Amino acid sequence: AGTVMDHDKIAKLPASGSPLETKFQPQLHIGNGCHSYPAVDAQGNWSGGLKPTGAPSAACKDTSKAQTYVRSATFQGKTALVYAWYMPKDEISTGIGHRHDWEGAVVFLNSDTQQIDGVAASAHGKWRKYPNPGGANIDDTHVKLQYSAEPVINSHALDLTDKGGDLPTLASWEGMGADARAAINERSHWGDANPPIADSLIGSSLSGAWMW
Ligand code: NA
Ligand SMILES: [Zn+2]
Repeated sequence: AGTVMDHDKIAKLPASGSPLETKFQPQLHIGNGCHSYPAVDAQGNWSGGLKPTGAPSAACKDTSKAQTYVRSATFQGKTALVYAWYMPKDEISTGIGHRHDWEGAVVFLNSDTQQIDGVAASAHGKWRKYPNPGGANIDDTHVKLQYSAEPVINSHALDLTDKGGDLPTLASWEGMGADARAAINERSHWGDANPPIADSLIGSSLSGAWMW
C-alpha cells in the first residue's frame, strides 16, 4: 500500500496531460520559495513535505523534481482546466509557515473557440481572477504565473506575471491512476495545505474561480 516517503525520494508521475491540457498549462515562474515537487507517485505514496525551518527554498530547489497536475471539468458552459502545483513547504521565514503547499490555477476556455475566457490563480484560500488575459501575460497559449511569498497573507501565492516560467511534467487526474488520485484526495496527508483538484475541493475551486 502507499506510505509517506521523503519529499526528495518520491518518484514523479509521467506526463499524461491531454493535448488540450498540455496546450493551456500555465507557465510557472518561481519568484522565491520552493520549486514544484511530486506530491504523490503512481503507487499512491505521498510526500512527507518539509518542516518550514531553514531557508525558504532549502532542500526544495531541485528542478528535476518539477511536476504540474491538471483536472478537467465542464462547468457552466466552459471547459475548466484546473491545474495544481505542490511545494514541499510554504515558509515565510524560518519557523513561520507550513509543511506542504498546494497552489492552483483555473484556465477557462470558450466551449466553441477553445479561446481563454479567463484564468484564476490561488492566493491562499481566495482566487485572483483574470478575465481575458493577454499581452505580456501570455505566451502563445500559456498564461504566465509567478509563485512568491506574500507575507501579508501569511503564505505563498500565485499572481499573473510577465516573466517566463516553467512547464513541468503534466500529470492529469484521469491519467495518473487510481492510487495517485486516492493519495492526493486524502486531505490529512497535507496538513494546512489543500489540493484544489481533490474530490473534496474541485467543486469549490470551480465556483471560486468563476468570474462571469
Ligand atoms: Na514564448
Ligand atoms: Zn500549518
